[PDB]
Amino acid sequence: EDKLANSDKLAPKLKRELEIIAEDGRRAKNHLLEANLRLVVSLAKRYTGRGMLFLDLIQEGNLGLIRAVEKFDYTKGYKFSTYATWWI
DNA sequence: TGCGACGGTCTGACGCTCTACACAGTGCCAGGGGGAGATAAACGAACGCTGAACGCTCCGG
Repeated sequence: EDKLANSDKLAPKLKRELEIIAEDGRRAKNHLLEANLRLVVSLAKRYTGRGMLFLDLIQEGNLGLIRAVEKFDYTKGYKFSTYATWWI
C-alpha cells in the first residue's frame, strides 16, 4: 500500500496486485485484532469497578491495542502479548 | 384462526411538617509545548525647575 501510494507510474496489473496484497494485509490487521480481543478483555476486567464501565474500558483498551499493532515488529523475537500489555 | 395461558410490561400504591445524613478494596517516568509569574529597557508624556517678566500698590526720599 505504500508503493501504490507513491505517484510513480507502474503497471496497472502490478497496482492491482499491490492492492490485493494491501487487502490481505488489512485482513491480517483484523485477524490479529480479533485474536487479541480476549487479552484486552482480560486486562480491562483487571481495571474494572472504579467508576468507569466495563465495556468502555474494553473499547479504550482496544484503541490501545490497535496502537500496539501499529507499533509492533517481528524483528524482535518476542510474543505479541508481552508487548501489547504495556499499551493496554 | 380460535383458544387460554404464558408472559412481559406498566402503572400507582391519601396528605402535610416536627423531624432531615451520610456515603468505603489493585503502575511509572521521560521528553516536549504554553503560560503563569519576574526582569530591565523603551518611546512618549507631563511633570518640575529655571526665576524671568508684567503689573500692581506701595512707603517714600
